[PDB]
Formats: sequence, structure tokens, C-alpha cells
Amino acid sequence: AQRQFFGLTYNFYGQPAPLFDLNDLQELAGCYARPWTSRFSHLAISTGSLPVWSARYPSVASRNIIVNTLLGAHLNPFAGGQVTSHQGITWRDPVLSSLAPVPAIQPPPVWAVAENVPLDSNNYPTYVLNLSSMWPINQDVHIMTMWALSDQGPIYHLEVPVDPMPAATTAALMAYIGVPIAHLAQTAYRFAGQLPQSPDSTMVSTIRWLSAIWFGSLTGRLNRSRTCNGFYFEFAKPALNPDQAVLKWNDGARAAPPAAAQSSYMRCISPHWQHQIVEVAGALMSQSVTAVTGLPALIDEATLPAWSQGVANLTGNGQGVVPCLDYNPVPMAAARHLQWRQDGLITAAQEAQLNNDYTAYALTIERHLTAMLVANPIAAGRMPIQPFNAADFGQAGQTAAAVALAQAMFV
Amino acid sequence: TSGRMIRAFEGRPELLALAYPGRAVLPTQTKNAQFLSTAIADRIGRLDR
Repeated sequence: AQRQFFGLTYNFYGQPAPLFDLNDLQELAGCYARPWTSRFSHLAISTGSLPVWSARYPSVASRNIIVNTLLGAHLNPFAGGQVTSHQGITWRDPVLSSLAPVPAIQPPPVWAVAENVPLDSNNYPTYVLNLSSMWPINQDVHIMTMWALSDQGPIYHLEVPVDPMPAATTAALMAYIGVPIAHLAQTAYRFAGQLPQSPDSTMVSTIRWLSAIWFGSLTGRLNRSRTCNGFYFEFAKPALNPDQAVLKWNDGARAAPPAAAQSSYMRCISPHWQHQIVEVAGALMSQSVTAVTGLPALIDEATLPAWSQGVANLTGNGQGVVPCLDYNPVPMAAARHLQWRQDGLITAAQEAQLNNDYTAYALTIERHLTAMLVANPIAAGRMPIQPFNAADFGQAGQTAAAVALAQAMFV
Repeated sequence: TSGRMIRAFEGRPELLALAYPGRAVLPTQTKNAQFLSTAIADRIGRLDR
């Protein structure tokens, strides 16, 4: 199993302190006052399809964002090698089971406030000793890092080998027929969460393919007329249940393997993701794979924000540096619709209607978020939602390159 | 095979001997014994954590 990890904390958007309050620290959905393995606790039991959000957690991404900010204040052991306290709260034990008020016996030193501190598990030797019980820290820290590096949307990884899907993985995949993406993400999160796993594992490679397949269907390159290995994702009309994409197996044609190995990093370049479940689900699922196996290679700095330029174990500009692509959902949907009519699944009249429906749907997302931002100004003290500008909803980004990659990926 | 994990077969235990050929094989020299001597221990029982 992977015995070392690296990470990076969040960046204060000009504010002087991490953006959370004690109540946020008090109302986590999991076990009391523990951040680990909690990113899905708020929807383990569900009814209906309506997104879950509340007054002080007003977006589907809000809870996870808060958690990331929260962790940024207490991860000192992986930077300074010691446990510290902030505003009179610290960990119960060196195993970091949960947070608690500081005891009045041996108060640990007060944490010095800073941002974007690089992290290395080797600074804290006890983690190696207690790996069997501290394993979930590995997954969560990696998740936090993968979000901290971006100013606009979480970063995640894609790859497809030259060989066909190995038989062992196919045996596992049939267990996940007809399950929506969100459920799959929750399952993927739990798998890499509880116990340490080897990078070489049937389950790991299974999820890796799942990530690739979903992206291929996302562009519409994969559909019921062109499957990966019989697998593909089925979509509902965006006018209603716009997110209930599920996995299907089919007996039809299969896309041929790529000429060479393909791999890249992906990102959403528009604020839409903060209130769109499928982006969160896809990002987390891919990130879960990278968590257990580590980063295949450094990320290209060229398109990243300022604080992300040249992170020690994360970003670079040398030779073995995988580029990162980013896209906007609206043009992506248009391309997906275009693929469908080209493959003949739909007629052009339907394609025009689908674009109108989706654009209207996306408009509500923007309208909701922009109204929600002013209701929770970042200067208040906590950041339930990430700041943005109105123009960010119109950026096309590298969407053209994205669909080009998928076409080169599944062929 | 010490350290591996194997199933129980509580309903009728005689299946236990059949389920995992090779484990605890006598070093006698018989045709089946000679064959079973070539089994690889890592492929007994479950494979994953």
C-alpha cells in the first residue's frame, strides 16, 4: 500500500484567517466533530431526487468546501511535525480521531495562522506506525489538495491504456449496472476510505475505468451505439432529472482501443459546478483513484492560479508534466447533443430543443449561485461558496480540446 | 498456507478439504501428491483485502 502522501492547504481569498466558524465545526454530518470520511454523510439516507442544501450550507458543494477550509487550520502535524490548537480546539489523540476542546493539563502550542502550506506525511512519523487506523486521512487530505489547487473547480485525472479492459475488471463492473453516477461516487469514496489498499488491485482499476467511461459518455462520444466494452452511461432529458445518468451494459458495437496511452487532468472552468451534483460526483470518483495510487505525474502550472505555481510535489513545468484541460458544461452539452445526432440517436430538431432546454437549466444554476453569493459575503467569516465573477459563467475554456481528447481516447 | 483466509462451509464441513486442494498436503510420493506439490500458496482463499 502507498505509505506516503503530500498535500497543500487552502488559500485565503485576501481574508486574514481560515473561513469557518465553530458552529460549522459543530454541525458536521458524520460522527461528532470529526472531518474524516464524512463527505457523503449528509446523504447516506435519501428520498427523492431534490438536491440537499440549507441556509448556511446553500450549495451542493458548500459542505465539502467548508470541510476543506476547516482542515486547513489543523493539519500542522504534516507540516510542523506537531499537533497544535486553534481557538482552544485540537485533536483528542495523536491518531487524530476527532477534534475536542483543549484540555487544561498539557495544552499544545497555539497554531500560527498561514495559508497554502505544503504537506508531507513523513513529517509526522506516528502516521506510518498507525497506518491501519489513520488510512482515511490519506484520502481526505488528497481530496482537499485536489480542490485547493484550483480557483474555479476541482482538478481530477483521466487515463486510458492501450490494452483492452482486462477481464477481471469486467467481472467487477457487472456489479454496477443501472446505478446512477452519484451513488457510484459515494461507493467509490467509501472504498478508498476505510482500509489501506494496494495500488495494484482489481477494484482500483475498476474505478479508474469507470472514471474514463463516464467522461466518454459526458462528451457523448460513448453512447448506446458506441460502447467502451458494452458499457456506457444513459442520460435523461435535461428538462427533468437532468442529473440521473446511470450505467448501462449493451451488446452493440465497441470503440476500438486508442493508438497510444492517453491521460490528462481535467477541471471545470465555470462556477456551475458548485451547485451541480454530477461535477462533484465525477471529480470525487476520479480523485478517489488518485488518492490510493498517488499522482501519476506533476500537473502543468500554465493554466493554474497564482498560488498554485510551482508546488513542490504537485505542479511543475518540466518534461514529464501532464497537461490539464478545462471545460464549460454548456458547450459540452452542445457537443454531446451534436454527437447524438451525428450517430443518429436524435434528429436535428430534437438537438436544437435539447440545447435550449439545457441552456435554460444552466441559467437557473447561475441565477441561484449569484443570488446566493451576496447572501453569504466572504468577509462575513466563513466561505460556504467559492467567490466568482459574472463573466466566469461565459468562459468556454478549453472545451474544444476536451472533446478532441475523448475522440482520441475512444476510437 | 498460514496467513491466508479461507471459507467455512458450515453446512457440511467435508467440502473444506475439496475447496482448497494443496493445503496441508502430505509429502508422500503419489501421482496426485506430486501434482499438488506444485500448487502456489498465494492462490488459496481470498485475494483482496
